[PDB]
Parts: sequence; structure tokens; C-alpha cells
Amino acid sequence: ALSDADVQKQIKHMMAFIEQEANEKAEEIDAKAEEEFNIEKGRLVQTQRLKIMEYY
Amino acid sequence: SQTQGIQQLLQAEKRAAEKVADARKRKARRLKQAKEEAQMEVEQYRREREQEFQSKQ
Amino acid sequence: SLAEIVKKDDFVLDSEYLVTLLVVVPKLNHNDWIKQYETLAEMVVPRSSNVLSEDQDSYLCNVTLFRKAVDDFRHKARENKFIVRDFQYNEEEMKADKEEMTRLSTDKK
Repeated sequence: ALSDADVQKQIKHMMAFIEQEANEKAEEIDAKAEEEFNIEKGRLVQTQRLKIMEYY
Repeated sequence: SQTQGIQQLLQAEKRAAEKVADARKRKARRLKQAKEEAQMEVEQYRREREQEFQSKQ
Repeated sequence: SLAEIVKKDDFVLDSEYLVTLLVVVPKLNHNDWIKQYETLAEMVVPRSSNVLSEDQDSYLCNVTLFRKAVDDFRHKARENKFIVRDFQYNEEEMKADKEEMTRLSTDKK
């Protein structure tokens, strides 16, 4: 009797806690990427910059 | 849900997987870009350091 | 032991979503619990309850539904005086037990 009428409700329920957080996981990876972009900008070349600064 | 439901379940979670994979791959690009810009600016710093030291001598 | 009973075709593996409850349904309640298993929980396949193997007073039977559906399905099952047995399928130990009894008969003679 349920047929596919309730199956669409089931799909809507799942797509709330799977699809949404798949996009938000991509976005969390974006945010972590920007964070570690800053950290990479400030850890490796920064240490080498300090090395050459002491060389200077 | 025997055939239409669970197949859609699988397809939606598949799409989630490729999007997260693309996010990791684009992390790879963004980290390479971080390195590129980082070496660019320290190279610039090296350039003016060398020039001002030449002036100092 | 349900070693001679559970079959892969009705026992859903290789699917993180679906999973087969090997419900025990009395013959006197043959059509009954088959019908009521439709609406014990959501995320369900309607009326997939089908006979696997017939015993004298009851019979094992397969119902296909989502994994977290099993929790609500079993809860409302226990509410209505229903029986659900989760006999997990794995072919190799059934083969091993059959060879064990064979080799013990050989050791006996």
C-alpha cells in the first residue's frame, strides 16, 4: 500500500542527513584548505625566510 | 523501496563520495597554490635583499 | 543451526542499506505476520515477507528492509509478540561444520 509515495519521504529524510553534509563536508574541506593555505604560507617558506634572514 | 528507493540511496551516497573526493583533490591544488605564492613572495624578498645589499657595499 | 536454511538470494549482503531479518512466523500465523511486517517501521520494503523454509509448527522467513529500519522493526515486532532471529550468513563455517561431521564419522569407523 505504501508503494513509492512513502519511499519519496524516505529519500527526503535521508537526503537531509547525507546529501547536505556531503556538500558541507566539501565546504569543511574548503575551510581547512584555506586554513592550511595560511599555515603553509607561514611555516615552510617562513622558516626558509628566517634562514636567509640570518644568512643576511 | 525495493528497487527505486535503495538505488537512489546508493546514487546519492555515491555523489557524496565523488564530491568529497573532488574536495580532497582541490585541496591538493590549493596546497600547491599556497606553495607557489609562498615561494613567489619569499623570492621577491630575496630580490630586494640582494639589491639593497649591493647598494650597501 | 540454520546452516541448511538461509540462502543468499533472499539474504541481502553486499549492501550497506538493506539487510534480511530471518523472522520466525508460526504456520497458524503464516499470512498474519507476513501482512503486519509491512508497517512495523519506516524505510521499509512493503510486504517482502516470504517463506524460506517450512518447519512443523513455524517457518523461517525473510524480510528485506534498511539497516536502521531493523531497530524500529524489531521494537514494534517485540511489541506485537513477534519473533526476529538475526542469523548472519557466512558460507565457509557451514562448509567447515559439514566437513567436521564427515571427518568425525571417518574417525569413528
